[PDB]
Amino acid sequence: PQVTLWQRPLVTIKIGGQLKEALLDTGADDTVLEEMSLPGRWKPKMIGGIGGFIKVRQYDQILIEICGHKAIGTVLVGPTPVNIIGRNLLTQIGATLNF
Amino acid sequence: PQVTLWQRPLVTIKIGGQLKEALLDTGADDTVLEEMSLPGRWKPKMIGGIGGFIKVRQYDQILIEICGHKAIGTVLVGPTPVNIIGRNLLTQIGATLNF
Ligand SMILES: O=C1N(Cc2ccc3ccccc3c2)[C@H](Cc2ccccc2)[C@H](O)[C@@H](O)[C@@H](Cc2ccccc2)N1Cc1ccc2ccccc2c1
Repeated sequence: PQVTLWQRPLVTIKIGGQLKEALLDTGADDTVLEEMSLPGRWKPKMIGGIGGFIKVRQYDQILIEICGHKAIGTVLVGPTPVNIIGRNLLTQIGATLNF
Repeated sequence: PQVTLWQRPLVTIKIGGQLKEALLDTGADDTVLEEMSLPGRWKPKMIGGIGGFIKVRQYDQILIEICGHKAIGTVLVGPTPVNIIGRNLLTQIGATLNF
């Protein structure tokens, strides 16, 4: 679809058997999810945003379905205020920005 | 232009007679520029990101030219690490997300 940006561009995802909604985010290099149970191992990472740094767990090869589109990739889980889909997964579902 | 997202979607903006590059950010509701001196009167506001919150000054009715398309709106200025064009202006320049 085409998303105009008068609304937050939110979409439904499934990950880990759970249903979430997440923001489509061109400024975010990677995907960050609020606190979740993910099957696997993880690495600690910190990322920085507007107000500072947060510590997240990196999990790799996680399957997500963003609308009816599957992508596999890295997901960071942490204390974000909002679930964010970033450019690592956006490229996989073929998203573009047009003006 | 159609921007694919294998690299950061950065564009050249002209604001207050200065030239700057800024990230096109669909996740961000508003536009936040790094400290820059920009003429007029303003209010303080606090915005929250990942990591937490920064105090910004906000100026309304600022002219921006974003990739050589004009718009006028609110610009927040404050200690952001990257200049962000958010939805408030993305909407005026007609941007859409497509997948
Ligand atoms: O903090 C934000 N980040 C950090 C971010 C997020 C995920 C990441 C994943 C991997 C690596 C880095 C990441 C960084 C990005 C902007 C940004 C990018 C790079 C450096 C600094 C900032 C994001 O693109 C932007 O939409 C929002 C996401 C968000 C939305 C809502 C609530 C929390 C976080 N803001 C706050 C942001 C940005 C601008 C705003 C303007 C007005 C009002 C609120 C604003 C909030």
